[PDB]
Amino acid sequence: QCRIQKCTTDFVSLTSCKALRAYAGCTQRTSKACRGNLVYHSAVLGISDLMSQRNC
Amino acid sequence: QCRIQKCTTDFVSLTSCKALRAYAGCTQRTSKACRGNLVYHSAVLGISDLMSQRNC
Amino acid sequence: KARCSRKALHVNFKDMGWDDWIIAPLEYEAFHCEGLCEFPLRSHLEPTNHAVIQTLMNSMDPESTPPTCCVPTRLSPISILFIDSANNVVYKQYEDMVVESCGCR
Amino acid sequence: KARCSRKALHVNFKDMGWDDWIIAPLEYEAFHCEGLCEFPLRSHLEPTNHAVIQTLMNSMDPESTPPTCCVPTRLSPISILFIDSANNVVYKQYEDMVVESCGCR
Repeated sequence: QCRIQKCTTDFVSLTSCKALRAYAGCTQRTSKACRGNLVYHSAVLGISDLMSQRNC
Repeated sequence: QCRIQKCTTDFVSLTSCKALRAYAGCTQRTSKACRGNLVYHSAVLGISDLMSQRNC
Repeated sequence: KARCSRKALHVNFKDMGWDDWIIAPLEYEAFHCEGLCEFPLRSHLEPTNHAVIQTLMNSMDPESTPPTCCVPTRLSPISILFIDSANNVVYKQYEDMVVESCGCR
Repeated sequence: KARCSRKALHVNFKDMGWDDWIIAPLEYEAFHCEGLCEFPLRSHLEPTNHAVIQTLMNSMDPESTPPTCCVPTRLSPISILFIDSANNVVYKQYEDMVVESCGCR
């Protein structure tokens, strides 16, 4: 169903504002089918916080 | 059955080689009925380590 | 330097920008776990056998294995009324939302 | 500064002075969990909802809530042949003895 875990695993395992936009797009491509999952909204809020923190 | 948890809780909640001997005695009073429980042997080994560490 | 215990932790869905899809509740007390897991482990912490062995080995040789961590051992669910992916108002019971007991693992 | 992962941790019952009541085995690999639980949490960590919320709130405001801890999420039992309290050789399956997966809680 929802594809938040795949994008999350990719973005995390990458870094183990460069790819933050790519991860935001990966989460946005499944914005409709993930309305309700706590993981998706948490990832969106964390992306917003990282965008507002790195000044970009 | 075994009474290791009561002595352990008492000795821990106390300090939250003074009472180490008292805790060792509390564990020794149930040395026969606790032969097999991992908690009792772990407590005994920790008491021995604390006795050998504090030079007493 | 206290021991593994349960402290208060409030969550506000409205402050997290979730008020657009969550109807009620907008905030709730979730608690959290915090404190040291020193030897020995109490009965109220009800640790696992592996947690006991790791605590003992860390008390013996701290440079050989890290100590056990204070983590939630029992959690209680809460209900959430939210708009789903099809504009349907769903009353769903989300599990593992409120920490009810802490321990060492 | 790595992420929450499973590292090796060997236990030797003979070195712990337990060889007097434990027949076999005298040593075994138990593993342990160690690493940071940074945002976001991977799918392999399969965290709880409370762990997700706490990780998010710690990423937002680190001075408001501590981060989730790396702890064992699934453990496997091992068998132990030991002399009990009545001089009876018992083959007992002890649960939660070997860490098989780590996660954030």
